[PDB]
Amino acid sequence: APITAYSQQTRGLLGCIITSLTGRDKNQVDGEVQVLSTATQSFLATCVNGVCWTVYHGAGSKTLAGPKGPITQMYTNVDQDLVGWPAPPGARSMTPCTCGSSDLYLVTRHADVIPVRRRGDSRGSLLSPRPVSYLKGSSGGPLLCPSGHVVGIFRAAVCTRGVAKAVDFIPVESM
Amino acid sequence: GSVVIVGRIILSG
Ligand SMILES: O=C(N[C@H]1CCCCCCC[C@@H]2C[C@@]2(C(=O)NS(=O)(=O)C2CC2)NC(=O)[C@@H]2C[C@@H](OC(=O)N3CCc4ccccc4C3)CN2C1=O)OC1CCCC1
Ligand SMILES: [Zn+2]
Repeated sequence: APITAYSQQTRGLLGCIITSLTGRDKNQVDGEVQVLSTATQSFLATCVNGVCWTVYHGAGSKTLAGPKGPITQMYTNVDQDLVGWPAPPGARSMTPCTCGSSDLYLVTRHADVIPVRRRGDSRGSLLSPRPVSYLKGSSGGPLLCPSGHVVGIFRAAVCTRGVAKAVDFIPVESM
Repeated sequence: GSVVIVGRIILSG
């Protein structure tokens, strides 16, 4: 699967503190994966079927800054560590996976696409182990099948003595 | 405060 990724920053920190306080986003949203930030931590979101989905341990119950004001969380499932907002116009939704393939590809905030082997509903193993510091801030990022459809979003790193060896994720069916 | 879209990840292939 020749899946690649490229990260584009659309905002600085000053513009982030300001847009955070107001709740009003002037910018035009594009893409399927969004890079999110509260002023103090940064993580990912994936738009699937109308909703911008991310992790609770990242977003909390916070509103998302939108074109015409703060967008309230329509969906919150603390049991699953999942939140969603209705996607702002411009944010294209990804197509949920069909092939039921077990060969997955995790997209990180650093625009890398990591091969992952599915082990259960919520579990896949990293074919190559990764440093913990390398994966931090990538929760909410999608796991894609070889054709390129969403099977879930990254939730937690499964570690073996300080090094990530597997990923735990929220399946698409859960959303 | 709100959560803010500060960037995006463009996918390909
Ligand atoms: O607890 C962990 N592992 C920790 C390891 C922490 C070290 C940092 C690893 C790095 C990468 C990892 C994706 C990530 C992250 O980047 N978060 S972030 O920086 O974007 C943050 C938003 C700003 N999530 C994490 O850091 C999670 C958060 C915390 O776990 C949760 O809050 N979970 C644990 C998973 C889970 C599963 C079911 C229901 C609720 C929950 C809630 C520990 N974590 C973890 O991932 O693994 C358990 C749970 C699943 C299998 C065993
Ligand atoms: Zn598929």
